Amino acid sequence: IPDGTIDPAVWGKNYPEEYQTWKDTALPTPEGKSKYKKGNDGGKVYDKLSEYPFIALLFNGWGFGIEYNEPRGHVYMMKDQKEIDPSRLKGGGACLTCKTPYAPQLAQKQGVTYFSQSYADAVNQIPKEHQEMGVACIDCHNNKDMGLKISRGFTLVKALDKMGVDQTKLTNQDKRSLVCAQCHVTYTIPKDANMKSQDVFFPWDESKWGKISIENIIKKMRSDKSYGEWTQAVTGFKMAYIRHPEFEMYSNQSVHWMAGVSCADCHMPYTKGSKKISDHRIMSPLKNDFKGCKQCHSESSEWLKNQVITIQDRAASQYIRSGYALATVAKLFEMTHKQQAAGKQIDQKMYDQAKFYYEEGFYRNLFFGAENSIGFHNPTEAMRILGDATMYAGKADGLLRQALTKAGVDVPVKIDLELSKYTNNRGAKKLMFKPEQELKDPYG
Amino acid sequence: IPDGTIDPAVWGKNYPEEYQTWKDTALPTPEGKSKYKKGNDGGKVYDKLSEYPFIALLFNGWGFGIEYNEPRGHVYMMKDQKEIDPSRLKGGGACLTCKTPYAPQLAQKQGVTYFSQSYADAVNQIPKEHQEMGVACIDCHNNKDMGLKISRGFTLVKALDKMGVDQTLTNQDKRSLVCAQCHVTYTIPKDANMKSQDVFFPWDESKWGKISIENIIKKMRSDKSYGEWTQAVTGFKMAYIRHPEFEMYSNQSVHWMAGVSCADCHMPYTVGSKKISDHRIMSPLKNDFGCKQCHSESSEWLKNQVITIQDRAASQYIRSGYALATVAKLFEMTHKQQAAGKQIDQKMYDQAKFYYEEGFYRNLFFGAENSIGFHNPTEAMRILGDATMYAGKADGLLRQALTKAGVDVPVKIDLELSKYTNNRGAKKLMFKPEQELKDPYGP
Ligand code: HEC
Ligand code: HEC
Ligand code: HEC
Ligand code: HEC
Ligand code: HEC
Ligand code: HEC
Ligand code: HEC
Ligand code: HEC
Ligand code: HEC
Ligand code: HEC
Repeated sequence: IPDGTIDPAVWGKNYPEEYQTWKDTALPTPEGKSKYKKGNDGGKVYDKLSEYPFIALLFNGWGFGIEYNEPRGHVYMMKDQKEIDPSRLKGGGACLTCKTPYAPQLAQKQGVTYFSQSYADAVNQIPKEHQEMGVACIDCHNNKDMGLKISRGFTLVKALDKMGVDQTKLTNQDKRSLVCAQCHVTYTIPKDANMKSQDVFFPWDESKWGKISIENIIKKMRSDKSYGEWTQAVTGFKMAYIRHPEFEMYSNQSVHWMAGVSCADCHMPYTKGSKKISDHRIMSPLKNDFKGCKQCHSESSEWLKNQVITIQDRAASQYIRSGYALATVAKLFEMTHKQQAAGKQIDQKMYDQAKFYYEEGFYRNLFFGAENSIGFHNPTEAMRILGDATMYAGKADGLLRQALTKAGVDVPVKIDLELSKYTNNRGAKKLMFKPEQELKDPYG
Repeated sequence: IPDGTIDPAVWGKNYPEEYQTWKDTALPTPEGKSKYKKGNDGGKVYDKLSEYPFIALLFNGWGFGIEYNEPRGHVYMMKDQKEIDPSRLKGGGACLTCKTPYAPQLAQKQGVTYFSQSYADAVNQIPKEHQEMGVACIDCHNNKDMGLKISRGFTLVKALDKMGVDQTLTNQDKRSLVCAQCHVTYTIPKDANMKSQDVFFPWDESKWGKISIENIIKKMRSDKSYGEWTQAVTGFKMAYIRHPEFEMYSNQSVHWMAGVSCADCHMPYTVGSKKISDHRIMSPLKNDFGCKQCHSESSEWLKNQVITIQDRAASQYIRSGYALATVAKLFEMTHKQQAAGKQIDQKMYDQAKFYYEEGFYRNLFFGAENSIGFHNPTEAMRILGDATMYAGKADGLLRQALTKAGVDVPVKIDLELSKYTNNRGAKKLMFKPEQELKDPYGP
C-alpha cells in the first residue's frame, strides 16, 4: 500500500495467494501438454531458429538471427534478457521498457538517454539488488485500492491516445487486457543517424480500438526512415520490424474479443464464497488443464485441446510454407545483387515492385510468427495475413525470376536455401541447430 | 402413409406444419439480410459469373461458363434445372440424381442408360405431371415411422461404404446425412464418346470426419474417365468439384467437432414434449438465426461474426481466383507462342501445369461451397492459402519459361474478362455489374 513501494513483498503481505502464484512463474512448465509453445517445459530452452529454420535465414544480420527463444514465466524476464546473446541487446536502454518496474521513472529521469544508452549502462541505473526484478504488482495494480492500473504511460497510454481512445471510458474488462497490452504488443524503436535508439512507441497510428490491422501497422512502419532498425544480411535491405503483437492480433475483431473475453479470462483463471483469487502463474492454458476455458465451456480438456491444435496446425502450415517462400525470395534478391556486380543489368521497375511485395509479405509472415498463439487468438485473421504473405511472396518471386531471366541469368527451379549455414555457428555462443526442435509442416 | 406414395401431399396430410414450411421454400427470401448468398431474394436471380468475374474465364468451354446461379429454395430444384442453359444439361440423365424423388427407381430400372441418356430422355422417364417435382418427404423419411432414411443409396451409401462407415450411425449423424444425399461433390465418369457413365462421391481413401481436398484431388487425378470438360482458355481436359458442403463442414470443423448437424442450423425447431421442425430451409442470416438454441448472443452479434469470417475468406478466394485466371491466360499465351514456333521448356511447363491444377481444384472447392468459409473457417482459409501458393508457383514458372523463349511477358496480364462474362449461351447472358462481390479488403 505505501507510496514509493516497488518491493513485491510489501504488496503481497496481505495477498499471499496472488503473491505465491505470481512467484510461481519461476516453476518449470509441464512437458508434453502444448504442441507449439514449450518454453521452459521441464526447464528446456526452445530455439525458434531451430523450430522454424527459415527465420534463421530471414533474420540474419542482427540479433534475431542469432538467438531467439520461446518465452518463459514472468519472473525470468530480466534474467533472460541478461543472458541473451549480446546482439539482441544492441537495442540498448530502450530494451528495459517492458521488463523492469523501473522503466517509467528511468525513462522520465533520463529522457532520450534512457533509450540511447547502452543496455549495460541502462541496467546500472537500477539498484544492484533489483536488476533482475521482473514485472511486479505495481506494474498492473495501483497501490491505493489494488485494481488494475496502466503503469506504462509513456508507451501504452500514448498509443491509446493516438487511437482516440478515451481513458475515462475504459472498463475493468478492458483493463483485464490492457495491463498485458503494456508489453504484448508490437513496437518500433526509431533510430538516429548513428543507428542509436530514440524512443519506444506502438505503431497504432491511424488505427481504432478493436481494429489494429497489419495493413495499418505496415503503413506506419514504411512512413519514416528512422524506423529502419536493421540490415537483412542476405538481401542487404534496411528493414523495420514487428514483435509479439498479441494485443493487436487478438483485439482485431476476433471471436473471443467480440465476445468480450479478456486476456485474463484465459491466462489468469480464478478460484471463487464471495472472495475471488486469480491465478497469477500466467502460462499457456494448455498447461493448466484449460481451467480458464472451463469457466465458459463445459467441455473436457481433451475436447478443448483438440480445438486449439486443429486450428494451430492449419495456421502453422501456412506460416511454414510462406516462410520458406519468403526465404527463397531473399535468396533471389541475393542472386540479383550478385548478378548486378557481374555486370548484368536488371529491370529497375520489376526490381522495385518485387522489393515492395517482398516487404509486404515479409512483414505479414513476421506478424504471424512473432505472435505467440499460432493463430488461436484470431484464427481467420491470422490465416488472412498468411494468405496475403503467400500472395506477396509469389508476386516478388515471379517478378525476380522474369527480370533475372530477361537479363540472361539462369534461375534454377529450386533455389538452394543452405539453411545449415544460417542455423549453425550462431554468434558468440556458437549456437547450433537442434533438429529435434524443428516444428515441421503438419500437412507436408 | 401408403406404400408407393411419392406425392408429398399424401405424406403431409397428417403432418401439416412440416408440409407447410416445406412448401414455403417457394417463397422468395428477404432482401438485404445476407451478403453472399442472395438467391431468389425478392425474386432475383444472382449470376455467380457476375459476382466472381474470374470464374467466367476459368469455367469456359462448358456449361459452368455460361450459366451458374446462386441456389434457391428446394421446391425450384427441378424447375431451375429445366430452365438452365442446355450447356449445363450436357451431363445427361445423371443430372436427375439429386433432383427427382424418381431418381432411385429410374436408376434401378435403366442401368447405365440412366446416366448415359440425354437429359430430355431422362425427364421423359418421369410422368409429365411430376416432372417439376423437387425433393419430397420420401427423399428423407420412411413412411412407416417418419424416421430419417437415406433415399440415395446408389450414391451416398456407396460413398459411405468406401469410407468404411458402418451404417448400424446415430440420428444426429443422419441429421446431416439426409443433406449429404445431395450437398456433396460428385464425379460423373465419361466414356470415349463423352457419355455419362455414373455418379459417385470421390471419398476414396477418406475417413468419416476427414474428407480432405487432397484426397479428393488424388481420386480425381487417378483416372482419365474423370475428365468431364475441356477448359477453353488453356485447352486442358479437367475434372470438377461441386458444392462440397458435407466435405467442407465435416472435416474437423469447429461445429462438427462440437457435434452440430446440418439440421441444427438449417431446420430450426419449436410444442409440449414434441418438436416441430422448420422445413423452409434457407440461409440462417435470413430467419433471424436456430443458432439461438446454443448461443446467447444477439442475432446482430451472430450476423457480424458470420460476415466477418466470410469477408476474410472471400478476400482470399477473390485474390486467388484472379491469380488462377492469370495463370490460365499465361498458358494461352504459351500455346500461341508454341504455335508460332517458339520453344518452351517442357519441364517448367509440366511443373507449372501440375501446380495450376492443384491451385485450380482448391479454389474451385471453396468457390463451389455455399457458406463462404463459415462451415469450416480455418480449413476453408488453409485450402485458399494453398491455392494462392500453387497459383504463384505456376505463374512464375510460366513467366520464366516464356521469357527464356524470348517472349516479352507484361507485368500485368490482361484477362479480357468482358468477353467471358457477356453474350453467354442461348440466353445471351450479360455481365450484371451491380452483382459483383468485390474483394472486401481491396482498395
Ligand atoms: C530491446 C530491443 C529488447 C530486447 C533485447 C528484448 N526485448 Fe522483449 N519481450 C516482450 C514480451 C511480451 C515478451 C514475451 C513474448 C515473446 O517472447 O515473444 C518478450 C520476450 C523477450 C525475451 C525472451 C524471449 C526471447 O528469447 O526472445 C527476450 C530475450 C527479450 N524479450 C529481449 C515485450 C517487449 C517490449 C514491450 C513493448 C519491448 C519494448 C521489448 N520486449 C524489447 C526488447
Ligand atoms: C447458426 C447459423 C449459428 C451461428 C451463426 C453460430 N452458431 Fe455455433 N457453436 C456451438 C459450439 C459448441 C461452438 C464452439 C465454441 C463453444 O464451445 O462455445 C460454436 C461456435 C460458434 C462460433 C465461433 C466459432 C467459429 O469458428 O465460427 C460462431 C461465430 C458461431 N458458433 C455462430 C454450438 C452451436 C449449436 C448447438 C447445437 C448450434 C445450433 C450453433 N452453434 C449454431 C450457430
Ligand atoms: C499484470 C501483469 C499483473 C501483475 C504484475 C500482478 N497482477 Fe494481480 N491481477 C492482475 C489482474 C488482471 C487481475 C484481475 C483483476 C480483476 O479485476 O479481474 C489481478 C488480480 C489481483 C487481485 C484481486 C484478487 C484476485 O482476483 O486475485 C489481487 C489482490 C492481486 N492481483 C494482487 C497482486 C499482487 C500482490 C501482485 C504482485 C505480487 C500482483 N497482483 C501482480 C494482473 C496483475
Ligand atoms: C511487461 C512488463 C509484461 C506484462 C505487463 C505482461 N507480460 Fe507476459 N511476458 C513478458 C515477457 C518479457 C515475457 C517473456 C519472459 C521470459 O523470460 O521469456 C512474457 C511471457 C509471457 C507468457 C509465456 C510463457 C510462459 O508463461 O510459460 C505468457 C502466457 C504471458 N506472458 C502472458 C501474459 C498476460 C496474459 C499478461 C497480462 C495479463 C502479461 N503476460 C503481462 C512481458 C509482460
Ligand atoms: C482464450 C480465449 C485466450 C485469450 C483471451 C488470449 N489467449 Fe493467449 N493463448 C491462448 C491459447 C490457447 C494459447 C496457446 C497456448 C499453447 O500452448 O499453444 C495462447 C498463447 C499465448 C502466449 C504464448 C504462451 C506460451 O506458453 O508461450 C502468450 C504470451 C499469450 N497467449 C498472451 C496473451 C495476451 C497478451 C492476450 C490478450 C491480449 C491473450 N493471450 C489472449 C488463449 C487465449
Ligand atoms: C468466457 C470468458 C470464455 C473463455 C474464458 C474462453 N471462451 Fe471460448 N468462446 C467464448 C465465446 C462467447 C465464444 C463464441 C461462441 C459462443 O459459444 O458463444 C467462444 C468461442 C470458442 C471457440 C470457437 C471460436 C474460434 O476460436 O474460432 C473455441 C474453439 C473455443 N471458444 C475454445 C476455447 C478455449 C480452448 C478456451 C481457453 C483456452 C476458451 N475458449 C476460452 C467464451 C469463452
Ligand atoms: C437433393 C435431393 C437435396 C437434398 C436431400 C437436400 N438439398 Fe438442399 N438443395 C438442393 C438443391 C438442388 C438446391 C438448389 C435448389 C434450386 O432450385 O436452386 C438446394 C438448396 C438449398 C439451400 C439454399 C436455400 C435458399 O433459400 O437459397 C439450402 C440452405 C439447402 N439446400 C440446405 C439443405 C439442407 C440443410 C439439407 C438437409 C436437411 C438439404 N439441403 C437437403 C438439393 C438437396
Ligand atoms: C447431388 C450429388 C447433385 C448432383 C449429381 C447434381 N447436382 Fe445440381 N445441385 C445440387 C445441390 C446440392 C445444389 C445446390 C447447391 C448449389 O451450389 O447450387 C444444386 C444446384 C443446382 C442448380 C441451381 C444452381 C445453379 O448452378 O444454377 C442447377 C441448375 C443444377 N444444380 C443443375 C445440375 C446439373 C445440370 C447436374 C448434372 C451435371 C447436376 N445439377 C448434378 C446437387 C447435385
Ligand atoms: C451452423 C452452425 C451451420 C451448420 C451446422 C451448417 N451450416 Fe450451412 N450455413 C450456415 C451459415 C451461417 C451459412 C451462411 C448463409 C449466408 O447467407 O451467408 C450457411 C450456408 C449454407 C448454404 C447456402 C445458403 C444460401 O442461401 O444459398 C447451404 C446450401 C448450406 N449452408 C448447407 C449446409 C449443409 C448441407 C450443412 C451440413 C452438411 C450445413 N449447411 C451445416 C450455417 C450452418
Ligand atoms: C430432407 C431433405 C427432408 C425432407 C425433404 C423433408 N424432411 Fe421432414 N425432417 C427432416 C429432418 C432432418 C427432420 C428432423 C428429424 C429429427 O429426428 O430431428 C425432419 C422432421 C420431420 C418430422 C418430425 C417432427 C419435426 O421435428 O418437425 C416430420 C413429421 C416431418 N419431418 C415431416 C415431413 C414432411 C411431411 C415432409 C414433406 C412435405 C418432409 N418432412 C420433408 C428432413 C426432411
